[PDB]
Amino acid sequence: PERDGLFCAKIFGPVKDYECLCGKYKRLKHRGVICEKCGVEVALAKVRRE
Amino acid sequence: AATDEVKEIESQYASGLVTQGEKYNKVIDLWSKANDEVSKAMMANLSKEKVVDREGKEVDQESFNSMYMMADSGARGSAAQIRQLAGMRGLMAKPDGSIIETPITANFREGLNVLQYFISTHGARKGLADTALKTANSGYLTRRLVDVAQD
Amino acid sequence: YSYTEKKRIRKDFSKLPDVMDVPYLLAIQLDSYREFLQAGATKEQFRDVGLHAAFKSVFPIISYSGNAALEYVGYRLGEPAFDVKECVLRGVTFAVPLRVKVRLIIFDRESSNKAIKDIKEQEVYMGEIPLMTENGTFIINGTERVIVSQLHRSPGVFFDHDRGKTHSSGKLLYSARIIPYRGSWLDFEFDPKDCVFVRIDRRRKLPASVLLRALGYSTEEILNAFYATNVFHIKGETLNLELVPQRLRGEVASIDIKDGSGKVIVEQGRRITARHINQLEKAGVSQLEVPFDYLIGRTIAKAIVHPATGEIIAECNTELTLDLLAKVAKAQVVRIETLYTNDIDCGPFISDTLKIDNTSNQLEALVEIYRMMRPGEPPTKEAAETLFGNLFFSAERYDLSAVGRMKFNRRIGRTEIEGPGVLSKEDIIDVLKTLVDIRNGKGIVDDIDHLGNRRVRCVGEMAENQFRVGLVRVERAVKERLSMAESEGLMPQDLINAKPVAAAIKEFFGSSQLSQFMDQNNPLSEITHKRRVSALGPGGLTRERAGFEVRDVHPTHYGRVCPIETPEGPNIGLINSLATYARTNKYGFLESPYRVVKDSLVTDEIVFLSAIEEADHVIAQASATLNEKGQLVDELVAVRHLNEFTVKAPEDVTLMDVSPKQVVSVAASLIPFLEHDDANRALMGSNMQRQAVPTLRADKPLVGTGMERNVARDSGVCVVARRGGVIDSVDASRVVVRVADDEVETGEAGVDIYNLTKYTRSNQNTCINQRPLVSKGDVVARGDILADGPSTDMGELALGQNMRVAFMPWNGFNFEDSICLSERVVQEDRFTTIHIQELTCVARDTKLGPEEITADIPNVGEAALNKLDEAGIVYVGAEVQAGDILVGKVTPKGETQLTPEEKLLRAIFGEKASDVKDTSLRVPTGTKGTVIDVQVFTRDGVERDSRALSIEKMQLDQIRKDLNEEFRIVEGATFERLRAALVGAKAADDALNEQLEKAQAYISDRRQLLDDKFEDKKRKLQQGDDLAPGVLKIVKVYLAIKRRIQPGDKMAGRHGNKGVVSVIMPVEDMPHDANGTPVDIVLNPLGVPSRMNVGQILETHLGLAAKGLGEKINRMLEEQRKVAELRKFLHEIYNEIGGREENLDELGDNEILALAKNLRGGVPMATPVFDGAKEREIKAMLKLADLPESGQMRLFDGRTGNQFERPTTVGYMYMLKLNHLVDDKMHARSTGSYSLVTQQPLGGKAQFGGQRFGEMEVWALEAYGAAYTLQEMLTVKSDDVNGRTKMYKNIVDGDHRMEAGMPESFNVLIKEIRSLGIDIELET
Amino acid sequence: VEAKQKERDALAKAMEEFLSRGGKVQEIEPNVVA
Ligand SMILES: [Zn+2]
Repeated sequence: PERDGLFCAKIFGPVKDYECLCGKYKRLKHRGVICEKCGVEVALAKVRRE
Repeated sequence: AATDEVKEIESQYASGLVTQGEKYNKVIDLWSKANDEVSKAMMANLSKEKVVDREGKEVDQESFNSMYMMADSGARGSAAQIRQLAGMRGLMAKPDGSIIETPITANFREGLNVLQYFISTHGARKGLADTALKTANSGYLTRRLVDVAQD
Repeated sequence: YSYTEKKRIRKDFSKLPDVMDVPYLLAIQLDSYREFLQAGATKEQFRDVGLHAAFKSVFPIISYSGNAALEYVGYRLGEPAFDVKECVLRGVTFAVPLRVKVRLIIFDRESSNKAIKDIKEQEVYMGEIPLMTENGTFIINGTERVIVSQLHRSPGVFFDHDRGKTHSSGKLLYSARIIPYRGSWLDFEFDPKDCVFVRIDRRRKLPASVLLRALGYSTEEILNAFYATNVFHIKGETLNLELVPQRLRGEVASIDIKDGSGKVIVEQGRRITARHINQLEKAGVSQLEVPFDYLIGRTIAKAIVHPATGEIIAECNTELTLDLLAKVAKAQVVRIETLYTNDIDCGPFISDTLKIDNTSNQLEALVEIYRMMRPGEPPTKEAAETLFGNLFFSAERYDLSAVGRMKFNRRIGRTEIEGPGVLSKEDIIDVLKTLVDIRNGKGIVDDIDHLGNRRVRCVGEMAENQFRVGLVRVERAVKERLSMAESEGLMPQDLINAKPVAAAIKEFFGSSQLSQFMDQNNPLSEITHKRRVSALGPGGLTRERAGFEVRDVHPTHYGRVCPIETPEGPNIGLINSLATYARTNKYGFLESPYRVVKDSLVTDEIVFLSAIEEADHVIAQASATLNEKGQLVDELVAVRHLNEFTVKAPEDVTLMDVSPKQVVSVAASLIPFLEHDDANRALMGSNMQRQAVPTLRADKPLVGTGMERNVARDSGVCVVARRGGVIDSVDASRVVVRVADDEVETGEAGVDIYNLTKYTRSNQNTCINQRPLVSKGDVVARGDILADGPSTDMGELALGQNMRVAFMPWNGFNFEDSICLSERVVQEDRFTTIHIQELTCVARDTKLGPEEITADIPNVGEAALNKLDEAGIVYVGAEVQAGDILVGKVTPKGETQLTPEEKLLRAIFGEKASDVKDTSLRVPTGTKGTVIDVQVFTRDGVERDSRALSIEKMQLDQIRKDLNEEFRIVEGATFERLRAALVGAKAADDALNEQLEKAQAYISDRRQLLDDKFEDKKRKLQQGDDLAPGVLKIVKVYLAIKRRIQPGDKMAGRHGNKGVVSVIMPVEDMPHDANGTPVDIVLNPLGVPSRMNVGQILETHLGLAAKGLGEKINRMLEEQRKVAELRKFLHEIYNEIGGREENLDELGDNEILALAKNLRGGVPMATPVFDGAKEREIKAMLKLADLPESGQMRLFDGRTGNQFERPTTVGYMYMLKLNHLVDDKMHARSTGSYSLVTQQPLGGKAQFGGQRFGEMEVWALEAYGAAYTLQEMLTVKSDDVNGRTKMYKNIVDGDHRMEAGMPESFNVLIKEIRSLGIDIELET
Repeated sequence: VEAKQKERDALAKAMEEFLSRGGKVQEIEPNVVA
């Protein structure tokens, strides 16, 4: 999915666990960091339900 | 004797003396009178169904057959269920609101005909309707009845 | 005498002789399909209802503001090219085209014979025909689905009481529910305040005067003709009244009617009796004088407009008052039109309904019916008139058959049975006269629980309605497309569209509730699912709409509707069944035949009698004393005349029953001793027999009813013989028979192939197969049984098996109604069953990477790779264990975001980093069996697997083998015919040469016929089938589980005694008699007093007698006696009191040995349902075979060894096997994948979910005073994030702390509540 | 019901009169689209 939509990653979160929308950060360390290309926060797969 | 009596009832109804309601009330209480009469007669011949003697001619006691044992124990069923098995079956009533005047002249041991089984199937389908709707009605009432009493 | 009766004859006990043979069971759907399809007909087809009647009502059309016409002579049926055994294994769903010839005739739009351009051509195939088989079923996309006879309400108007709490009155009239066949549902409700108001679906209540003025009838004429017919005049003594003696009957006259020239009739204050009525009749005085006070209570019919005054002095349908009578007197009115109503006569409710709401104009009724349809819109007269015409008069989206007009004519009274299909205002006049006659009290009210008020439909009428809807949709589309087109500019084929009728015939069988899946687990289910009469579906009453109205029966169902056949659960009463001898009418009415009897003799002809004449005629009983002279010996019999049982005279009756098995359906009639059982447990036993499963060794039933061979004959799984003759060779895959010279044509004499059904899959995942029961070198007859299906043996229905059965509560194993088996049933494999389990795996194509059947699958061990080949499919007949990979399916993946633990465990073992996952399907828990075959479907023009090549090459060599064997048998028949022809006068010569050339032409024609048949088979097996879009290959593997007897299986008999087996108890723990045969399955003696069926004891006594006679004939065959002793043994068997003897006919060498070898395993009985075997013949059969007469055997204790001081009862009970096992219901799940809306587990991860822990479960949990498990089962077992992790860590580490935490259910609730913007905060 | 039957009978009579009054039948192909 893209940004600014029903399944957006900037507003809600990632569709997978510990990944970003553009696919730049795939690690496990950062939990409250924001990417530079996309304005999303990398977190768990349960943060779509928060 | 009750068939001769209901033939007398039909002849005095066709002759033009009484209406339908009087003879209808007459048959729906005299057939039940014959029903509990043959029921207590069934209790009598089920209680006195034993021929034993010890150094004597005759001696009467309780019967040594399984029907009288299950009637006196009363585990599952009652005394009104063996009337369908041995004596007169009873008077199943129509589901519309009336009662059928013709009796059950046969029983389950000798063998019923088509007509008495057709009388019995109406009460059977009515009882199946009550047992099918009663579970849903009891659930529908208890879903609010325990819901108000959860405090 | 059939050939199957020589091997097995049944000892009947019918004291009444059989007067009518059992008719065809599935003939109703057969001739309904023949009427709707019209496959075999002449050039002049029938004018009945069907596809032709639906096409002829629409296909003549006229273009709006133009000139166009479409004519047709008929259609052409398609040829079914798809074989049934190849479409159940390929998925063609029996496709059949249907082409029609349309004649596009143009005109000059001048209503003359000018510019007649006719184009007669054949159109495209309008959809696909279902093309059902002769058995009565059709395949819908792999599976077999059947139709159900919709027992909805009959088309017409009914008038019932319907006393409910909404009326709040003792005597009230219900609403007249006008029920058409399709669309235009109108209502007519009677208001309690002497009024009538019609109703609609979405509109409000409307008066009947507005409805009459919208239909066309004026309010004044309707109010005049509704109440009475009386005119009032002003002549003589200031008034002139027309005296009617019928209206004044029973009315208390409070005034003086002394007119009649000095002759007083009734004085003031005298009640009118029959003497005053006779005095008025003998007088004949039509003019009487009443005072002016009596005219105040009367109501006028029409408006009084005097021509001398020029103004309206009295309104239409208004009451007369003291000033209004003076105005009518001073206006010089000659004739006054008013209604006359009395208290003893009918109440004037129609005038009070017409006088309400000031409805007297046609434009007011038009705008009222426009606001009722489209409220708040532009009120136009033409648009509202067109809407009313399309709703009532026109047939646009409204189809009514002739049976509704026939029922309306039977209700309101008419000499013509056939009526018009379109509704008119005259029918509204008849229904208003009928409702005011019902409100008057004359006549009898209709019963909604009657057989006449519930019509039994079929697939033909609903299919014709759906085809008519699709055809008028296609006609509207063609009229919209050909609006601005021309004759030379457009095309007749391009203007028509076969797509809406194809979509309609798709949704009629795919998404319809009436076309449900056929219960093919048992042949009883197969023959009863056609004969189901359900009230649900479209245009009917559902489960919550039943109530106490349609769940009850009326005694007019004598031989029509069987109430001892309905599925148990949430729906009993509204889903009914069809009786045995009940035959439907041409009008879809349920009728039953009856024997016409005169006052002295008994007639021979039988007439099918309807239900409307049985309420007036007398119906006697066939179970009466007959002295072989055609008269009743008794002077009083239980008869019925006015739909109620009573006593009558033998010289007064006119009709009687044909057979006692005409009232029961085919489900319950297979249970013996129906007259000794109650209908509740007989219904339960019939339901478990309908839900039965076949067995391994089909043992014949001991106590039979006689119709077992009949229900094996009408079943489509059996092999019926078309032509008789000798049998050449018998094989388990196919059988062939020879054709005699009598019933054969000139060319192609011997041609008879019969492909036996191999082990394929049924609908309830059970195996079906055909077993031959004939030999080599025997003659058969027409309709003979060659190979029997599942749960059928040697020509008769043989569902289960039999074993020694006693009635004793033994050690609590048969505790309440439970079962205790023995080791013989597991050591001989008697009641074991084998299920075929399906596993449908797909091989789709994704956008990131395609999938294929590749054997090189990662994460596959040695035990999984040893079973599958280089293709990827396990071989034919391999042992499949629990947790085995069967199909090959590798799916790719990209950007999986793998963890360091996964790459660490991948680098430790040294395996390659495979980015393609393995999503191959496996078996569920508890399935460990052997596969039998695998069916593969590929797309057209795609890569094929080598296993698919092996499957198609095996299928083609099997097809070529059966083609070669049928070519061999037909060339052997031709050579033996030629050899039988040449021996006659061998020693003219031109004839022999001619016959040899004709035989050479015949065998070359057969050779080229098998060549084109092989070409058709190759072009149908090499091509691709229509599958789901996005699928490359569809595989399905058929796994067969060899299930045995396990502790906990379901076991019920035939009289509704449900039970579960306990354990595998050995053969010694059961009590044994002195003969040497210990009892096997011991039952409880509570089934006879509690459940009201004593047929258990009679059936087990006849089973004991039949096993005694079987052991006697077995030791007689062992003792090597002569055939004279065997025929004397059969003579002393077949000469009882009941039934008849059929001895001294069979030959000793062949037929006696055949009946010995086919009756050594038990003998069947033949008992009717209501005049069956009496007890004295059973006492004779018990006493003739060295058995006790009351079943009072003397048994020996196997456990303790003490002698019983009481005689016991043993015998044989023929029980059934159920589809209520443990393996299909077992859910094995410890941890399951949680859901998406909450953290609750569910299926889909190759593991079945748990049960519903709803409201009643947690209510019973907090029924006790506890609180810790209520939150433990709610925050640990489900609805948490880290609570399950910390609790599992506390379980593993050992120490417990019981931290509270925070569940996710509160998070889902606070998100769903804050989605509406609600302030929720915590104080703390 | 009766009106559609009368229209069908009138159309059949008109088609029979057109076929017997000089008109012919144009046999188009079974699979042809404009
Ligand atoms: Zn990023």
